[PDB]
Amino acid sequence: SPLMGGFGLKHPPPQILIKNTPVPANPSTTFSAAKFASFITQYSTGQVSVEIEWELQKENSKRWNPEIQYTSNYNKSVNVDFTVDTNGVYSEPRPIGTRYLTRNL
Amino acid sequence: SPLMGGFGLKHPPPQILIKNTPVPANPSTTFSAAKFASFITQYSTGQVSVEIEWELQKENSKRWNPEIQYTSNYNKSVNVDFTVDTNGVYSEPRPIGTRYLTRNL
Repeated sequence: SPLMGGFGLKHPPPQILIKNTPVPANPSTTFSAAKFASFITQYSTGQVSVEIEWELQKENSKRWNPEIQYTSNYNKSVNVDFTVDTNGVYSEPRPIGTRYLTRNL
Repeated sequence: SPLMGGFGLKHPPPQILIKNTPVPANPSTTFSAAKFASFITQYSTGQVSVEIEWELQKENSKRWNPEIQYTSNYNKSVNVDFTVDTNGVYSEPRPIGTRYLTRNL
């Protein structure tokens, strides 16, 4: 298991490597065997999509009393948590773990 | 709708009426046209089972931030809520409603 948490994979999802192809600028009309150092300055943009399918493991508990669950504070506040501000900046207020339900040993 | 809350039914679940059959005590060996007033004092006990099937209506919300949910207090206490005491007496600490999720108008 990875010590920062997560899924240890011998074959992880692969690296996806991307690069702008070099478009050279105006070459000299005489030949030079040196490599090109002058390129057209360019960048690229676009959209990227990732679609992961997850397999769930459902609770099968016979516990009587209710369990501790992650809830939002339903009191008045200036900013709603996990939303944007007045300046349009998204923020995350706290780290949300994943151990809220209970199982016996 | 019933004003104490619930399901208005023109044909509700029917009344289930139960009664111990009168077993008379020792009658006189001469006939008397009066009704019996002396019975063997008896009671009955047993088990009763009710099995209601409910139809659920699942949430289909596109809400981003988390919703208010009924949780148990996960702090230290003398008695766990909705359990028995040291004397074995079950209690309910508070009324639990049913409106915790949200839908738009």
